Amino acid sequence: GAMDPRTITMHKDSTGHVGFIFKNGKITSIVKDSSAARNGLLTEHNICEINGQNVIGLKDSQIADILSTSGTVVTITIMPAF
Ligand SMILES: [Cl-]
Repeated sequence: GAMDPRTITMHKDSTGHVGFIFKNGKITSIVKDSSAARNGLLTEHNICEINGQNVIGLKDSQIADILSTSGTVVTITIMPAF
């Protein structure tokens, strides 16, 4: 149902970005026309896995560094959170 996970595969743009903001593991904004926008990354969902790597229990700075250092393809598993 509503709590099935979603896998969102994005491609960094020419500036190195997939197009989102997050805080405390939770997506908070999507950049217009970005890969995040076009592949359905959602706010009010938490980041669980990036490129197959479990990121549950990691700090935002750790998530950030995984995102920045990734190759162009960035795949995120997201779940609703409360
Ligand atoms: Cl449901």
